[PDB]
This record gives sequence, structure tokens and C-alpha cells, in this order.
Amino acid sequence: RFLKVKNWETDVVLTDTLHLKSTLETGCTEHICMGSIMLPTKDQLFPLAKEFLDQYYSSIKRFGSKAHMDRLEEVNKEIESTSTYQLKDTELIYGAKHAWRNASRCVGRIQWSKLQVFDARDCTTAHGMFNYICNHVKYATNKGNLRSAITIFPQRTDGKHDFRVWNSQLIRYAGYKQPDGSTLGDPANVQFTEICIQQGWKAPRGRFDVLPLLLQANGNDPELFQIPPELVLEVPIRHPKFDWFKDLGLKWYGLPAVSNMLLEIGGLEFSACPFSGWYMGTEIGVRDYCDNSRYNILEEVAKKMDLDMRKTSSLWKDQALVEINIAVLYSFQSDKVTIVDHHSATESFIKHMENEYRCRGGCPADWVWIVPPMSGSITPVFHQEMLNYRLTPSFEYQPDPWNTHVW
Amino acid sequence: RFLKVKNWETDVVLTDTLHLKSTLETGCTEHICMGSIMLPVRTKDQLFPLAKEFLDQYYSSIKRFGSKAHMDRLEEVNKEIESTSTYQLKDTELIYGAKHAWRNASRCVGRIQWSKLQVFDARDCTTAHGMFNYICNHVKYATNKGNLRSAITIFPQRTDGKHDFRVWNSQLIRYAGYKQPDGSTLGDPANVQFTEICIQQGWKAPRGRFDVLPLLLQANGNDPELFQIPPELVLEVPIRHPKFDWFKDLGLKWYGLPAVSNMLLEIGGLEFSACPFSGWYMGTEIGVRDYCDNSRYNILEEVAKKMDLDMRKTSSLWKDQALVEINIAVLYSFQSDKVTIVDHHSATESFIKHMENEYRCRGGCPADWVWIVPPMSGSITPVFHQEMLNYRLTPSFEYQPDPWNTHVWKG
Ligand code: HEM
Ligand code: HEM
Ligand SMILES: C[C@H](O)[C@H](O)[C@H]1CNc2nc(N)[nH]c(=O)c2N1
Ligand SMILES: C[C@H](O)[C@H](O)[C@H]1CNc2nc(N)[nH]c(=O)c2N1
Ligand SMILES: NCCN[C@@H]1CNC[C@@H]1Cc1cccc(N)n1
Ligand SMILES: NCCN[C@@H]1CNC[C@@H]1Cc1cccc(N)n1
Ligand SMILES: [Zn+2]
Repeated sequence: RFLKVKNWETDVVLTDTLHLKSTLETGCTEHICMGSIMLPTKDQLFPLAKEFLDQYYSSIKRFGSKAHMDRLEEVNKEIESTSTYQLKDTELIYGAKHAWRNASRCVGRIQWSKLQVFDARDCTTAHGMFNYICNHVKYATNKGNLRSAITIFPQRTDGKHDFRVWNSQLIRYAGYKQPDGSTLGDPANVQFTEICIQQGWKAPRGRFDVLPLLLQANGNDPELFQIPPELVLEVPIRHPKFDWFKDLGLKWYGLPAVSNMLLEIGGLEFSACPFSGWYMGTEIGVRDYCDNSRYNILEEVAKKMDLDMRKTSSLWKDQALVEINIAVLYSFQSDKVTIVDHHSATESFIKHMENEYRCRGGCPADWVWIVPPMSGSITPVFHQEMLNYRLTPSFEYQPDPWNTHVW
Repeated sequence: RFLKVKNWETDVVLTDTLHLKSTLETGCTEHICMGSIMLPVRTKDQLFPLAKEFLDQYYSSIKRFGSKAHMDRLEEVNKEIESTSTYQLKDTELIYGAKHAWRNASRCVGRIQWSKLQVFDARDCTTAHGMFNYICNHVKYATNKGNLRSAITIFPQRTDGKHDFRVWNSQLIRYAGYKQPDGSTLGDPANVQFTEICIQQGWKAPRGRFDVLPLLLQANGNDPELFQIPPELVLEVPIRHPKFDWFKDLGLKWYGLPAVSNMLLEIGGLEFSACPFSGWYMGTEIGVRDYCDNSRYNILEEVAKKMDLDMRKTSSLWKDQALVEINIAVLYSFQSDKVTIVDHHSATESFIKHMENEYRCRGGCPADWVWIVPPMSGSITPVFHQEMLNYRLTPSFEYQPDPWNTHVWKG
């Protein structure tokens, strides 16, 4: 019942009682752990709303108050009559902040309470979505001094009028399969870069073409829009020593902004809820740049450094990796764009965990995702035991729209 | 039931059916995952079923399931259990058992080598002095002048729980740790408590930074006894860097034989409490953990200084830079002295081939992702991108309480 987690580097032990409120399943059983798998009605709704409202009222120290009771009945009546309900602005803000607070795979949750929420529940068209999104991008980019934000479009009704942002992230580079059998640009977006053409986009066929938003409103077919170039802050990457680095012709966008998840608050589902914060260096330097199935640039950087790539044990990949990540952090920092390194981010998360353990009784966390993709054990989270479990409000995964949309 | 795992770097998907033979618990539930938690005398009653499951696997393995040989053996063991409350394994069954505990060790990345294991049968051993001799022979054989060979030595199984054989050392070869009155530590901080037990037991500590600890051996439930491993038998490697001539002056060196001695080997319900095993090192065990963990040798700073990196702010990634160099130094030193060692790229690439092979020929390969991915350069090794299923199969290697916490001293 009362579990404990120990940090093997500092011997600190914390007791976990928050998991006892867990609702959703984990995919694991007492017989098999699936910790490393990426993706493991009115009657149904009122209980969910109640769970939510109770925690909301408790958070504002009015648990059991008349207001609490009053609200509880009002929603109940609305569900019984409308088969759904609308959240109060306050409940919306609280819900969004808590879905972030509950995101077990996010290392930057110490920032959870500082989130700007844009209520786009009055939106009705794709052009309106485009308008709300540009405003979001501009707000969060803030000339390089990034601010976390989320824009929340209308909740699901009958499933046949869902709002969706077809892009996986608001800002990403296109990818095209060339005759050479090779891939141009970002390989992960090949299929998306094509659906933009299948729709009309005029691909400049470059190695870093900011893709076009493909917005779907109220259920209709998605429409294209080109984010005002002046709104997309990008950073050219140079090394603070290797002058040849720039010649690689590398750059990355400054706004990390996930747009394909589903936000669940009190039983309600928000299928279009783009959110953004600021980067941790490794996401770009290690994953976007060095992943084999991504820009896969290790060999090139290695050759440029004249390293013995004959034998794996000279660790040329490792040496290069470090430089490629020193570069990213260097550039961003030079151009004054917010960014955090894995050492600082993980240290933060540990502080946050301790706070969450003493003020909430726990902090759900997925070790597989929390530990950086490079230098694992020299970051504190590596030695930190973590308990993973699901709490609502939450951000959930949902099917790519192009595999569900009936045109 | 069928389960699938996917590799996100190659899109390759695999199907697991082996998990259906999993019996032990994982620590997880449908409500909480304990995937990153380090540590989540039998009765006749519970023993024959364990014996039967094991003998069925053995007899199937040799394609003699249901044979007369198979049925007689089951009848033999059954009778032995009702009669003596336990039973003895044939030599062939012990070997098969040991090899399989390694094959089922989901936290082991070097399992492609599982069928090549030299098993030393020390079940006729009765005293600590006898244990020492057995252990010396294992160290000499395994080391093989630098051309390492995997091996395991198996001492008498548990009986009433009051006569256990135990190797008090966590690893056969490790360096002493000494807490100074100023609060600093000389040597390996992880072995400070064990070193104190050794000193208290009579060990004359040379108090340096790399003193090979003495073996503390317990036979038949009696009080443990100290022994010094013949120095000539302890292979060591001086650590130097291929380009940094000052690295050698850091005064670092490491032993060549990695060898776990505190685990419990379970085969057919029987418990082998003293079962030291050894293989050869993956560079990062020494380069990343033993040297760079903050609670171990912690050499990141001193190495950093010498290289004159910008240590003012973490974003220079000075820690990461000194980490690669040190790991380069460990691999180089071992290769130069012709002592077997494998880097993390090579080891993980092999594990992936091993794993696929295992799904095809066995229907699975239980693996613990948290332990399989190297402690540095995680995502540039193929295992990072590999989904894994973790479940427990027997025969297996299990944790057991440290003996100083359970032993009834006799004086
Ligand atoms: C302000 C700085 C922030 C930092 C430094 C940060 C960092 C991280 C990192 C490193 C990841 C893993 C990315 C990957 O490997 O794909 C992540 C994932 C995630 N973050 Fe944060 N984050 C921040 C802000 C946000 C915000 C504003 C929200 C929510 C409103 C959020 C929600 C999540 C979720 C749900 C995931 C997992 C997404 C998935 O499963 O693919 N993050 N975060
Ligand atoms: C051939 C060389 C081998 C290599 C390269 C290899 C490598 C490794 C490494 C990197 C670890 C993780 C160590 C740690 O972080 O503490 C490990 C764990 C393990 N290995 Fe292997 N191994 C090899 C041979 C063996 C042998 C021969 C056995 C058994 C007969 C074995 C049994 C295990 C077990 C049980 C674990 C988990 C230990 C624990 O839970 O503390 N390994 N191995
Ligand atoms: C198979 C495995 O779960 C997968 O490669 C995970 C590992 N850890 C990760 N961690 C983070 N932060 N992001 C990822 O995409 C992944 N991928
Ligand atoms: C808390 C966490 O489980 C712990 O630090 C684990 C992580 N992965 C590991 N992996 C290996 N190989 N060895 C270890 O000791 C650990 N420690
Ligand atoms: N959802 C899987 C893809 N996630 C991508 C991987 N890099 C940016 C984004 C994560 C993310 C979201 C918010 C902030 C941040 N630093 N990182
Ligand atoms: N069992 C906890 C400590 N394990 C230590 C960590 N480094 C050597 C040994 C593992 C081990 C056993 C066998 C072979 C190998 N390469 N590594
Ligand atoms: Zn689990």
C-alpha cells in the first residue's frame, strides 16, 4: 500500500501514497512488466466529473462547502440533460496545469504551475484555429524568452466533430523520399510531408522546410496554413571551436510544441490541445540530430573531426555526440533562446520530486523516459527509483487523424 | 496469449509466447509499474512441483521428454523428497541449470554467450579452506592470462537454512574502502562497510587506494573465515589514455575479472546460496560507474581539470566530455594488455542479435530495459530503441540478504 522509493546515490527514501488514487491501468501485470513499451456515456461521465470536482474543490480549500455541493449538482443536472458539460474557466486552467503535473514522462514538471492557458473553446473553423495557433506561437516564443502555454480547442461531442491538429508538433521540418532511395529532410515526417502535398502544399524540397499546419475543425477536412515565417524562431547551429561546424548547414526551431495529444479533464476529451515549453538540449542534439532514423549526422561529424571510425571501441560516436550537443546548447544560448541542458533539467526534476513527495505524497514518473538519452548515470535521475502510475487530468495518446478521418 | 515488441529504429516487430511460462512475480500490478525499483527453507509440499517443472524442461531440452529415463528420474526425485525432504541434482542437470539461470537473467546484456559457461561442481566442499581452494581455481581458470573464460562455481545447496554456504564478498575481487575521520574516503566508497568487517575479522589493511580485499568465506553455516587471494592470481590493468600522457599519472588501475558472488542460484526448487560467477567486462561498468558515480571513485573533476575544460557552467558539458575520455582510456588499456573487454556499442549490437535469435528459437527473451541500456550514450546504442518484456523464469539468479545481516555468530 505505502510504497517507498530510494535514491541510490544519496540514500534518500521517500514514501508514496499518491499512487493510491491511481485510476487508469499501466499495461503491466504481476507476471509481466511493460515498462519499456512506448504505447502499452452519461453513466461513465458523472463519476469522472465528481472525481475531478472533488479534487478541484479540495485544492481551493472548499471541499464539502456549499459551493462544492452546488457545483456538483449543477454538473450532474447538465450531464443528465445534455449528456455532457462545460468546465468553468477556473476548472479548465486547473485541469490543464494538473494534466502537466501528472505527465509521468515529462522531466520539466517543476514548472507545472506556471502555464499560460488559452481558452479556444469558442473556435468554430480551421481559419480560427490557425489564428489561435499563431497567437500561441508568438506568445510562447516571446522573442526567445520562452513561456509555456497550451491552447484548448472545443471538447469532443459525438466523435464525428472532433477538432484536431494533424501535425505531431506545431513546428517541424518536412521529409521526402528521393529517387536515390535516400530521404531528404526529416525522415520521421515523410508520410506527413506527403499528406500536405496530397492536399496542395508546395514543397520547396529543402532539408529544413517548416511544414504547414493541417488544421481540422468540427470534423471537416483539414486545411493548410503557413505559419508566418516571422513567427517561427530558428537557430543556426555552430560550435564554439569547430569553425567547420557551421558548414554542416544545420539549424533547429526554438519552440518545442506537441500537438497530437488528447487532454482529459473530468471525463471530458479535448482532442486538439497544442502545448509548448522550452527545450532540453539532448532532445535536439542527441535525438533529432543523432538518431539513426532522424537526421543521422554522426558519421559526417565524425569524418569532419578526423576520428578513427575504423573501430567502435575508439568511441568516436560518443566523442562526436558530445560535441554535437555542446554545439546546440552553444548556438541557442548565443542567439538568446531559452534552452536547458540535461544536467540542470534532471537536477531540477529531483528537487520537484522531493517537493511533490512532501506536499502531495508522490510524483508519478517513468524512468525510461526521464533519464536523458546520453550520459545517463552522471545525471541524478539515473540513481533515483521512480514509481509510474496514471492520474487524471492527463495527456493521452490518440490515433493519427489520417487513419480515422472519413473525408 | 501473444505479446509484441517493436524496435522503433527498424520497425521490426517480435512476438513473445515464452512469457506464458513465467511464474514468479514482477513487483508490478495493473495499477503501478515498479520497473525502476532495484529490489522489488522450502517444504516438501512446494518442492516436488518445482522439481517436476524443472525436470520436464531438462528432459525436453535433450529431446527425451516422456522417455523411460525421464519417468524414472521423476520417480527417483519424488521418492528422495518424501524420504529426505530434498533431493540432489545429477551433474548434467546442474550444468543445464546454471546455463539457464544466465540465459534467463534479464538484467544481463552479455547473454549471447550463455551456452559457453564452465561450471565447477563444488558440492563436495565442506569447509571455508575448501571454498578458498575452489575459488582460487575458478579465478585462475577464468582469467586465463587475460583471455577470459566465463565460469561459475557451485557450492552445497541450502538445507535447513542454518547450514548455508556463503561468500561474504559481493564480488570475488574488489578494492577496499576506508572512511577517514575528516569524512573523506580512501579507496572504493561502496566497500567501506565490508572492509570494516574484514578489519574486525583480523585483516591487516594496507590502507591504499587500490587494495584487493580478502575473501571472507562461510561454509556449512559456520562463522566466516578470511583468506588472501594469491596476488599472482589477481590480474590488474593500469589505466592510461592513448593521447593524454598525463592520464597514467592519475594513478588508476582496475582488476580484469568481473565476478558476482552474492547472488542465489535457484534450480528446480533447490537453493544454491554460494555460487560465484564471472565473465568479462563491458567498458562502461568501470569507465562510467566504478570511476564516475558520485558515490564510487568519482574522478570526473580531477580528469576535468587536467583536460582544462570549462567547469564553470554545466552547459559546457565538461562532465560529459571527461566521461568519454575516461571510457576511451579503459578500453585502450585493456586492449593493450590483451585482457578481454567489450565496448557498449559492440555488446548491445550483439545482444540485439541474441534477442532476435531467442524470439525465433525460444519464443522470447525476458529483458530489463532499465539495466540493458548502457549508462552513457544511451540512444546511440540499438537497445535504447528496443521494446523489451520483463518477466521471471527459473532456473534463475536471485538476490538474497547480505549475510552480516542474518548470520548467527557462533564464536
Ligand atoms: C518548460 C520546459 C519543459 C521541459 C524542459 C520539458 C521537457 C520534456 C522532455 C525532455 C520530454 C520528452 C520528449 C521526448 O523524448 O519526446 C517531455 C515530454 C513531455 N512533456 Fe515536457 N517539458 C517542458 C514543458 C512541457 C509542457 C508545457 C507540458 C504540458 C503542458 C509538457 C508535457 C509533456 C508530456 C505529456 C510529455 C510526453 C510526450 C510524449 O509522451 O510523447 N511538457 N518534456
Ligand atoms: C561474457 C561476459 C559478460 C558480459 C559482457 C556481461 C555484462 C553484464 C553487465 C554490463 C551487467 C550489468 C552489471 C551492473 O550494472 O551491475 C550484467 C549483469 C548480470 N549478468 Fe552478465 N555479463 C557477462 C557474463 C555473465 C555471466 C557468465 C553470468 C552468469 C553465469 C552473468 C549474469 C548476470 C546477472 C545475474 C546480472 C545481473 C546482476 C545483478 O542483478 O546485480 N553475466 N552482465
Ligand atoms: C523502446 C523504448 O521505450 C523507447 O526507445 C523509448 C526509450 N526512452 C525514451 N525517452 C524519451 N524521453 N523519449 C523517447 O522517445 C524514448 N523512447
Ligand atoms: C534506480 C535505478 O533502478 C538504478 O539506479 C538502476 C538503473 N540501471 C542500472 N543498470 C545497470 N546495469 N546497473 C545498475 O546498477 C543500474 N541501477
Ligand atoms: N511526443 C513525442 C515527441 N516529443 C517532442 C520531442 N522533442 C520536442 C517534443 C517534446 C517536448 C514537449 C514540450 C517541451 C519539450 N522540451 N519537449
Ligand atoms: N551485481 C552488482 C554489481 N555487478 C558488477 C558490476 N561490474 C561487474 C559486476 C557485473 C558483471 C558480472 C559478470 C560479467 C560482467 N561483465 N559484469
Ligand atoms: Zn512494470
